[PDB]
Amino acid sequence: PMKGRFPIRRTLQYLGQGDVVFKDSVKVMTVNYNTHGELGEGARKFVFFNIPQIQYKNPWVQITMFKNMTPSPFLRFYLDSGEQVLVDVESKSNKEIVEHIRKILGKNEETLEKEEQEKKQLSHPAHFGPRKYCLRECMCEVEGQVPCPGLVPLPKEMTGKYKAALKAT
Amino acid sequence: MARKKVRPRLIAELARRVRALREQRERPRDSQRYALDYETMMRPHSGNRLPMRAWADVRHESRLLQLLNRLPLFGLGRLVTRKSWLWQHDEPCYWRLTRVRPDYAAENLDHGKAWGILTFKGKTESEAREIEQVMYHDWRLVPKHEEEAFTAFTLVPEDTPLSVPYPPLLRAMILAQRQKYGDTSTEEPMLNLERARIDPWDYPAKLEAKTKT
Amino acid sequence: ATLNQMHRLGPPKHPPGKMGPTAGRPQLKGVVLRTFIRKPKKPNSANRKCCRVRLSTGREAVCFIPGEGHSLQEHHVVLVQGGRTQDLPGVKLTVVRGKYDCGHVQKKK
Amino acid sequence: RKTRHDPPAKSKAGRVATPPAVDPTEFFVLTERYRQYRQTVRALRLEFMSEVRKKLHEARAGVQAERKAQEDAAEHR
Amino acid sequence: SIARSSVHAKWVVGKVIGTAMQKTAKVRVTRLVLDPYLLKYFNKRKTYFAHDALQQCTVGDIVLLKALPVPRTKHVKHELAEIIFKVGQVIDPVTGKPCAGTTYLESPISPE
Amino acid sequence: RAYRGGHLTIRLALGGCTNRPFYRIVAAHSKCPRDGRFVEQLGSYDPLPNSHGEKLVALNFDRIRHWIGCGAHLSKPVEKLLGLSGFYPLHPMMITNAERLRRKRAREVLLASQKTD
Amino acid sequence: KARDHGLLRYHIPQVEPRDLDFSTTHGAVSSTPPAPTLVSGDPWYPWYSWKQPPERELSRLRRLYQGRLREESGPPPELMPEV
RNA sequence: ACAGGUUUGGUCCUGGCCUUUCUAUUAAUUCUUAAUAAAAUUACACAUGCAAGUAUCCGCGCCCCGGUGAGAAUGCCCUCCAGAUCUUAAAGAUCAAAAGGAGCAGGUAUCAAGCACACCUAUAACGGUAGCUCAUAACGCCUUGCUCAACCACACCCCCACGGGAAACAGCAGUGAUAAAAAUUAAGCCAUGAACGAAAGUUUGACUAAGUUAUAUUAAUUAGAGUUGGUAAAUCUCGUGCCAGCCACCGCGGUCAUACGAUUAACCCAAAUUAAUAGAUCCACGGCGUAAAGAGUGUUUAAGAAAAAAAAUCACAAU
Ligand SMILES: [K+]
Ligand SMILES: [K+]
Ligand SMILES: [Mg+2]
Ligand SMILES: [Mg+2]
Ligand SMILES: [Mg+2]
Ligand SMILES: [Mg+2]
Ligand SMILES: [Mg+2]
Ligand SMILES: [Mg+2]
Ligand SMILES: [Mg+2]
Ligand SMILES: [Mg+2]
Ligand SMILES: [Mg+2]
Ligand SMILES: [Mg+2]
Ligand SMILES: [Mg+2]
Ligand SMILES: [Mg+2]
Ligand SMILES: [Mg+2]
Ligand SMILES: [Mg+2]
Ligand SMILES: [Mg+2]
Ligand SMILES: [Mg+2]
Ligand SMILES: [Mg+2]
Ligand SMILES: [Mg+2]
Ligand SMILES: [Mg+2]
Ligand SMILES: [Mg+2]
Ligand SMILES: [Mg+2]
Ligand SMILES: [Mg+2]
Ligand SMILES: [Mg+2]
Ligand SMILES: [Mg+2]
Ligand SMILES: [Mg+2]
Ligand SMILES: [Mg+2]
Ligand SMILES: [Mg+2]
Ligand SMILES: [Mg+2]
Ligand SMILES: [Mg+2]
Ligand SMILES: [Mg+2]
Ligand SMILES: [Mg+2]
Ligand SMILES: [Mg+2]
Ligand SMILES: [Mg+2]
Ligand SMILES: [Mg+2]
Ligand SMILES: [Mg+2]
Ligand SMILES: [Mg+2]
Ligand SMILES: [Mg+2]
Ligand SMILES: [Mg+2]
Ligand SMILES: [Mg+2]
Ligand SMILES: [Mg+2]
Ligand SMILES: [Mg+2]
Ligand SMILES: [Mg+2]
Repeated sequence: PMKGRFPIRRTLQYLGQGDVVFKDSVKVMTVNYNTHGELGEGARKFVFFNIPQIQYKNPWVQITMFKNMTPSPFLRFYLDSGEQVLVDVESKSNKEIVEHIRKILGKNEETLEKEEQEKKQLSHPAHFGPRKYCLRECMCEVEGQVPCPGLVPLPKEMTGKYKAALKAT
Repeated sequence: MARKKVRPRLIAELARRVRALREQRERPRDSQRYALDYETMMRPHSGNRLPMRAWADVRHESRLLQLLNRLPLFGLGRLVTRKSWLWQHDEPCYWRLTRVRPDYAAENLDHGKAWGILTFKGKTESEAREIEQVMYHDWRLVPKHEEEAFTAFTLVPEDTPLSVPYPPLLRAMILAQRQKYGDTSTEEPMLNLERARIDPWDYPAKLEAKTKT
Repeated sequence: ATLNQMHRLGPPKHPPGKMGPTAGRPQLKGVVLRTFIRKPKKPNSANRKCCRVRLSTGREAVCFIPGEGHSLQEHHVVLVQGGRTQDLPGVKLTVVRGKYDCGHVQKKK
Repeated sequence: RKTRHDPPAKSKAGRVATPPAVDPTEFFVLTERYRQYRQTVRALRLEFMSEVRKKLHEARAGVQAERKAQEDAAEHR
Repeated sequence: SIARSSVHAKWVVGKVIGTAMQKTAKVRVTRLVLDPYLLKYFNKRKTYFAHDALQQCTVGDIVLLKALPVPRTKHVKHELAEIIFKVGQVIDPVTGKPCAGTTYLESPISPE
Repeated sequence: RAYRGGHLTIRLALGGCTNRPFYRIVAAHSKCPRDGRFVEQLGSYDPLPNSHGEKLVALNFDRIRHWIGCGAHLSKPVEKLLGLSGFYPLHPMMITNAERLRRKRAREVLLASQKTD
Repeated sequence: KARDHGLLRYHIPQVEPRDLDFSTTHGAVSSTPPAPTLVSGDPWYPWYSWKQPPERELSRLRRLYQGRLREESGPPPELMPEV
């Protein structure tokens, strides 16, 4: 990327390196911030940097911006059970908010690592099929077993053409 | 699934009503549906040919209604047996008829649906069930003076084992799990062959379905 | 073209290719209607042996006979390829020698 | 494979079936084996059926499930 | 306790477009969508119908919507829940004081 | 595909090239094709002996009893295959075929010796 | 082939041990107690062996399958000789 | 793309076309054998044989498998899922209609407005309000199966099929017509799969094992094709004389041709070689004084930017 102020924030690595995963009960995040004043530096930098990372990890969570409606920047979270979480940011920096958000509503490290651990067992190594879903495609790709007749031609005694010839004779 | 260009098809619903209306109005009668030619063994209505294992019983026996028409009230409260049970089962098996309604289409009145009470191997049920396999040419009728001879039954207790050993590999896993969890008892596992009682294949099944319980 | 304009117009996608004189089919069968001679444009001057045939799709187009010498007459069956002759404007088909009623070039004897 | 509405063939329109011969001694023993074999498999089928009920019940309202539900609720407050 | 819904959106926040119809407000929901080519997020606008029983909707409000357990028609599938920001009458959720943009209408440090 | 009825069944699905069969123990709707869509693949069954003279069989035992528990039917060969492993008792048709082999072999031995004398 | 005989050098990654805990205590690898039917030599199930049916049942089957009957056979041989 | 050929007397810049790489079909020339994979003109009309039976009568099953890509921008992913069936301790599971939407989804705006496409009350009437979709593409038109363990759709035609036209191979093999497109009117239920029976078992052109074809890959038993001005590996002697002819782009031939045709020699692939048509790939995160490009001007709506600082002008010929 050439255009833009910070082209690095528009690459797949930057979108994927942000680790903030909301719980299944989080649906709506509303961010209000001001375009003037030194107090809103943390809020504006949070919108300019971290929000793309947050949305990429939570595709199903609505994120809506509102500019210059409240003198004090804040973040509002709407849960599934109607619960409202209000986060107040007036001097916290860009980094602080992400750490604060990750603790009130983010998922725990043990929960994330066990979630993908249970995902691994779906692609069981012992199965056969297409390359996109299974490792091997046939039993001939295992050393020791009878190889595919395409690569190594089979002995005549095992070919069905020879088997039928002797039965009819 | 849906799209913004859905066309309201009407002929498909129209055909469904007429087809349903036609079959109800033209429902074949039991007399013409089960009429059989006794030489070619071919069904004039369905075009089906009976298997050779059933040829002998057709010409040497009569169906239920053929032996039931010549009775005062179509034999209510009578006992009816079947040749299939008589040949294979030494124990008496019979039906106690509750109600019967033949069809008027037949000129000889040799067809109809009947209900009754089931008595299999001396075991009597407490509910009425519609009689299955009525059209089969194997039924017989017991006499009045022989009614109590067949009704009398000698109860013989069952000698089948109530427990059998597990299959070998599945037996090993049972031992392996309890040993792993700390249960070190060496009692041999057994299988409760009590809930797996199987009725013999000749036992007639319930024609009526089962509603939610 | 700024970011918003690029987003609105979407990525550029190559248009599909335009069908050629043979309507996308590799080879076509035609019937000879008339045999004549066409002349090229300068600085190349000669007498090119061409023919006019009606293809199996019903259209009538001008074709060219490669090689030296031919025995094609009216109402003959030939097979046409999709090549083009650079010297002759308009001509965009060539008869493939050796099929149906046109044979290979005859060696001098 | 044929469909419901197509007519059947002409050559094979007279025959219906031809059951094979029955060995008396062999058939009775084979029938006896099946009666016990079906009984044994049915008990295993019901035993596996009860196992599935136990597994599903523990996943829904097991003790560990209540611990998990209370833990997240306690953390949220 | 079966009061679920089949829609993918349970709670959404959008801006009111118009209140022309009877006891129903047409709102516009905004979400961020990633453009595959530019890897940049742009807003995608969708229109939703919400049932307002008290006729409390003024054009320009920001309204939270709650999924309706049973649709009332082919379009009205959401019910209004609360008025997050009344137009022109915005109270700061933190200090609970009236405000007009950046300047506080009433000073929060003056209880009396 | 939307089928009218059908029952869940554990069966063998063919695979591999000609003269080299290879069966996959799969569990799919009975009305779907033999190599068609399936619910879960359980194991494998190599029909040809390897250099060690072994015919490899793979079984997903905890999953196999799960599908049987929920009412899945078994075909003829999988019952014979499970019976050999010991998960199920020997199929009655497996024993009868064995007995027929002995009687045919006994007839073969007598017939050869009778001609010899 | 040369790399298989060690005549040529190639990278060999360091590989962790296959298992986490090395225990032979489990019954999958350790010998399980014999079954009561295994030590006795009796077949695992009563119906695995061949039993002579009662003559009454044989007569019933002959009547039912009369005409299409086949020659009956006795008990199978215990051991099959080799040709 | 590691780029190459080509504008001009000549240089630089800008900008097209074409070469070099890989896959498929047909055709030309050529051809020895074996194995495996694949088999493809046509939703045009079809001779004949076969493709669904099983079973002590009831019953169950009978495009399910298989076949095709005609139709529809159809759709993909996803929420919910009645109902049918299987198992059983009546609550578990397999397939999932209808309906619904976070997002994604061919070309065309010279298709810019569609014309009832909304909602309230209670009724499931009546009455009341005058709204709904759309330049982020509504409404139209054209082309098209697909995002592939597979999915969606059609089963002679009239989207459907009471009816009517009319008398059905888009099941295997085969035939007519048509197209540049060319497999056997064959064997068996031994395996596996499906249907039925309690069961031995039966049926099965699905399939299994074969027949046919350089269409692909391999091994070997097999040798011909193309090219030799430049890009681009490689030639001499004759004939011909802007003639006959050649070329993928630039070009050659006008009595001394390494470019035409033949000969000698060489080069490059090889049971294949070359040609033809499609496809993979390929344009701009680049540009707008002189090159195609800042629209004759200003304000405003939709929309978007603000983030540090700071900013109401002014002798004179506005109207
Ligand atoms: K160039
Ligand atoms: K078979
Ligand atoms: Mg029938
Ligand atoms: Mg050419
Ligand atoms: Mg040129
Ligand atoms: Mg020829
Ligand atoms: Mg020919
Ligand atoms: Mg195959
Ligand atoms: Mg120039
Ligand atoms: Mg020049
Ligand atoms: Mg050919
Ligand atoms: Mg071959
Ligand atoms: Mg029966
Ligand atoms: Mg298909
Ligand atoms: Mg086509
Ligand atoms: Mg089409
Ligand atoms: Mg259309
Ligand atoms: Mg559905
Ligand atoms: Mg349901
Ligand atoms: Mg249910
Ligand atoms: Mg025009
Ligand atoms: Mg139709
Ligand atoms: Mg048909
Ligand atoms: Mg055909
Ligand atoms: Mg047809
Ligand atoms: Mg023909
Ligand atoms: Mg072909
Ligand atoms: Mg031919
Ligand atoms: Mg022939
Ligand atoms: Mg046959
Ligand atoms: Mg046979
Ligand atoms: Mg069979
Ligand atoms: Mg069965
Ligand atoms: Mg073959
Ligand atoms: Mg040559
Ligand atoms: Mg040449
Ligand atoms: Mg000369
Ligand atoms: Mg050249
Ligand atoms: Mg030459
Ligand atoms: Mg210009
Ligand atoms: Mg310019
Ligand atoms: Mg301008
Ligand atoms: Mg302007
Ligand atoms: Mg504005």
